[PDB]
Amino acid sequence: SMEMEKEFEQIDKSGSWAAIYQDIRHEASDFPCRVAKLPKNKNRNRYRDVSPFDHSRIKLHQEDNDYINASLIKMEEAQRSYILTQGPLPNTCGHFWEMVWEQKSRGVVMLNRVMEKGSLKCAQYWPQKEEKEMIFEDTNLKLTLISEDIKSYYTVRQLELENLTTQETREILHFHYTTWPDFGVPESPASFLNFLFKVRESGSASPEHGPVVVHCSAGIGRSGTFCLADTCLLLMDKRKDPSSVDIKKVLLEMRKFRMGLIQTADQLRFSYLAVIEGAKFIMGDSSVQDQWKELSHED
Ligand SMILES: O=C(O)C(=O)Nc1sc2c(c1C(=O)O)CCNC2
Ligand SMILES: [Cl-]
Ligand SMILES: [Cl-]
Ligand SMILES: [Cl-]
Ligand SMILES: [Cl-]
Ligand SMILES: [Cl-]
Repeated sequence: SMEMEKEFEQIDKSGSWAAIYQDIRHEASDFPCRVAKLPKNKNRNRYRDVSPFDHSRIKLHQEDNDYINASLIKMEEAQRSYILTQGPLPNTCGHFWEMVWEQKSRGVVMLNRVMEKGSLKCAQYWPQKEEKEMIFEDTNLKLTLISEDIKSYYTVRQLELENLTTQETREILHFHYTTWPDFGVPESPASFLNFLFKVRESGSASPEHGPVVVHCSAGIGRSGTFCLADTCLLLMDKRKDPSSVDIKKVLLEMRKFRMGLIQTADQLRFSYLAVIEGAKFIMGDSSVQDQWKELSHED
């Protein structure tokens, strides 16, 4: 087994996932969020305790107010960036697509549903019907649903985003994980990795494009889990060396760029499981990807 597998077993056998996770919260970076906290930005933040750091926040190219609750997670060694953002609010959906446009993102990963636990965790920021496109008047963008591929626990949407100022259009892919509970974990490593490899294979995360946008309700819990596993698998892939990947150290590196990434100890535990199971594909057993697809019951 791998070094992370033995560590996983030691932490399980001694029941210290809560302790290990609190250790991560204690060591995590603390940087100012002065812009997030400005009075004029109060209604641009979904949660008062979830803010982007000033040093890594995404600036909208607006002259009025450039603030969006969104962070550039720039993983230097992995050579991959992400934008993590909260679920857009009814007044920031225009800001959200403005950011996608200005950052040249081609992929949006959504890990939440619009309604969770009786609560509206995310605005309805993309059109649900081909014939009912959305126009964002404040930012001059048009958004059309082109097609969608609905599977049992996730949906992939092809969207067309148009800058109405210039009439340039871009295809944006929407990867929507629909069965991941807020503050919870996916039903299995298999269905998580099946989704993650769908995102990887789409070409959304190609460096020819801007960073993939990843969001949940707050942009930290499920978003941090997805991003930690993706980066750890990428690092393992570049090195073909599972042993060189220190998962906790990678999470602490990500938390330099946005607070609160991974919100429960069970999500941390799930991260390990996803990485340990994904390593089988990375290290040359490609049949495992077909096993994941079968186990995830996406039909
Ligand atoms: O959606 C996620 O995965 C996530 O991080 N959610 C978060 S993080 C977070 C909250 C929520 C929420 O959804 O209520 C509420 C206030 N504290 C922090
Ligand atoms: Cl202000
Ligand atoms: Cl939804
Ligand atoms: Cl509900
Ligand atoms: Cl909302
Ligand atoms: Cl935290």
